[PDB]
Amino acid sequence: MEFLKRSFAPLTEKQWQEIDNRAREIFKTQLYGRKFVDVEGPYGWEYAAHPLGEVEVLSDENEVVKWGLRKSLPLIELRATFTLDLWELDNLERGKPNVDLSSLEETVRKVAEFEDEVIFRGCEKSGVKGLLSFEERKIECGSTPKDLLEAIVRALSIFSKDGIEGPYTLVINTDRWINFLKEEAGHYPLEKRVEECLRGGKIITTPRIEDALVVSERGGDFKLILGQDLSIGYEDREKDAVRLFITETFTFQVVNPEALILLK
Amino acid sequence: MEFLKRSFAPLTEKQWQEIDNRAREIFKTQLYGRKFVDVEGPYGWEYAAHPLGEVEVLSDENEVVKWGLRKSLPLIELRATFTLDLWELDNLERGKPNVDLSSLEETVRKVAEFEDEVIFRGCEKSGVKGLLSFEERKIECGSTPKDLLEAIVRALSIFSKDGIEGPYTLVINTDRWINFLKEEAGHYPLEKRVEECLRGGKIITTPRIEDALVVSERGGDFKLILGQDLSIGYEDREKDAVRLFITETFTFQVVNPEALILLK
Amino acid sequence: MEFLKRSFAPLTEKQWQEIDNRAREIFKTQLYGRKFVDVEGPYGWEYAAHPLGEVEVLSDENEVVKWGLRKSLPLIELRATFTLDLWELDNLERGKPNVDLSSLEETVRKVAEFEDEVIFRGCEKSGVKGLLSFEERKIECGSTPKDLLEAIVRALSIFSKDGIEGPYTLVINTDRWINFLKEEAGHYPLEKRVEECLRGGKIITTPRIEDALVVSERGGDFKLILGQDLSIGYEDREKDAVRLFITETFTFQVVNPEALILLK
Amino acid sequence: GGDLGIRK
Amino acid sequence: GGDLGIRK
Amino acid sequence: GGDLGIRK
Repeated sequence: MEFLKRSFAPLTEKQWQEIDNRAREIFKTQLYGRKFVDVEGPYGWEYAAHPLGEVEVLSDENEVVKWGLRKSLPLIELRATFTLDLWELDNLERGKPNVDLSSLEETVRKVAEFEDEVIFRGCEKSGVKGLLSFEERKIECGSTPKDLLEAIVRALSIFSKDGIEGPYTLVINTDRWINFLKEEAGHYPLEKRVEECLRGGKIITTPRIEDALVVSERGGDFKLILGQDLSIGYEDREKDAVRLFITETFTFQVVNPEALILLK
Repeated sequence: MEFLKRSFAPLTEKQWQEIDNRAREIFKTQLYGRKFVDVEGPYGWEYAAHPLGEVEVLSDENEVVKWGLRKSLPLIELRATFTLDLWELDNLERGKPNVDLSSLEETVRKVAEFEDEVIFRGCEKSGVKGLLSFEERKIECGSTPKDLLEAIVRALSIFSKDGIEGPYTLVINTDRWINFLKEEAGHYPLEKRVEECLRGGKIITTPRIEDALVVSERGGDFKLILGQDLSIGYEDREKDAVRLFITETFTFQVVNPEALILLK
Repeated sequence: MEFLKRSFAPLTEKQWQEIDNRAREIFKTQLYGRKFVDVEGPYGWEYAAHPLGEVEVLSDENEVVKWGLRKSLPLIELRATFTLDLWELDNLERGKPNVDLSSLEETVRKVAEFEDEVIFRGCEKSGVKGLLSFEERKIECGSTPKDLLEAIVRALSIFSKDGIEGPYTLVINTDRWINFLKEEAGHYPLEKRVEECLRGGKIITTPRIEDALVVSERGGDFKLILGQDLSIGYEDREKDAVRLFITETFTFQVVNPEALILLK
Repeated sequence: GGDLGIRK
Repeated sequence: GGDLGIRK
Repeated sequence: GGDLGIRK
């Protein structure tokens, strides 16, 4: 992609792809959002808003040519700059296996946190209603192993009456899961009992929510809409360092909320 | 196009295309906007906004993940309903050459008026700056034939210094032109002297503006952006009449204003 | 061309050629000089002077090996730098149709003004005698339409006796022409009467001279001698802007002055 | 079908 | 070129 | 490459 003016950064082949791979590794396990919603293939660097498919009436019956606006859903562009030490990446070429690019590791994670935030609670400013804002899809849950199983099956039953069925997934706070794993200490693995009561579903632990969440990955209920996917580009050179960045273009919508169940 | 639920209207072949042709005839000569701006082929009934290609910064330097929104330019949907007498269109089949569809003629013109309004002054509500709002491109003009010629040639010279050159066109109030044709009564045709001082350009008389306007139709300076082009559909049946309508989906932007010159 | 170090500017394909096209559009209508003199195809970035073809005697008859220097006519290099906002041309890629490059528009025009100056009055410093400095080829002209026609035909007659004949052209002050077009207001087009009395010649209005000028474009009388033609290159990057420039290499000579007639 | 088809 | 290419 | 290419 030509605009990330990467060709102009003072970096070798090895260097560029060493930076890329590091960020790819982190994004893969830290974009908790994408682990269970679906992504809508990159629409292009210039895609500006995703159509919502409604009109905004703006006329009296006093006017003959009645009319309105088409509701769209503008995409966020984000740009997280960071600096890397040149005379250090140079070291990659000298042989050095691990080069010090913690400057990048953090920036990546912060971008990751950003996106999840939008998937999970949304920017009111951008018009996207987050996952957790769907109050009508909240049910109460205990704190025993047994209380969780109960929740699951009651959930599977709310789905059953909406027709909603995919493979089912448990999104769950990392620490909360450590806690359920306390009382279920070697009688029989909680992992498998949850996966069973989910009918062959999977379980995603995450530090992006504080409670729990249940969805069906049957697909097409949680669109993350990509314009230009997460890329790395070059901004400038600060004497003895390089300023790269991390751009993305996106938005999000919960289409069929009935594929969603929130917890306590 | 399936959505204008035309197949469900109680109308014959002859009938439908008789309605269509009538409206086509009027729109062709009454869409004064399109006579000189260019159109960007139908982007589709669901196109919701045309990208403007800018960001809307929305973050402090306090945030690490800086970000904003992508400026787009939402399209207007319009819908002008009207009624036609059934037991009269039936008459088309009995043989009647001219069927009474003045109900439609007016509706068409009103939709026409609408679009021109947006091309010429815009809806502030929709985000489109009309043609006449470009104050910086206004120059003073007299009222003699000689004063007009003068205006033209001075205009052609402002273009010349911006590099702007196509064929040149004179948009002009219908009555104002009748008045210039008063003093230039058979010495030598004003038509040809204006067309000459425009360098082989053309002249469009119109009741959509009160003064005058000069543009180059070199193209790509005045985008009328179509989503679903002007179509006719069917809404419902009111006992002994039919309610059809006229939909469109569009927006407009003046790209290179330097191809534009306003008058007195 | 390798030296304009364009490959080193942080600019995309779309970006570079969008800059180029803007400049090309303006140069085309603002290099009034070239509209009627001929150009001698690019001699090369290193061409240093165009031979004049004379000797400069520099020896007494006291010396046996008599000798002199060869009169040449050194070329001007010009270099007009200007700045463009990077994070704004970046916007071209986001979709933006018109990108704000007025910084360039002006710089172009100033380079244009420069060249015309040398064609019309010359730099004494560089050794080039401008067009208007040829006093012997000046004749008096009135201010009526009739007085102009008169001038023309008398001019065509001074040519006729020097054997000078091409198509004939009228170079003329822009405002002066508006003034002759005052009294000739719709009796019969001045345009065509001048073009007729010029025997099918053309008329160039221009804000580069204050009076008028008549030449024959038969060719080879007014050499603009190009070394490296008008090009755009890259100088440097100022934090958040780019400094490009406009170079040219040229000189000028009026070969056969009898193809030239100056006015009042 | 539908549409109308004007565009100059 | 560029990009990064993640999407699950 | 470079250049600009005007000449009448």
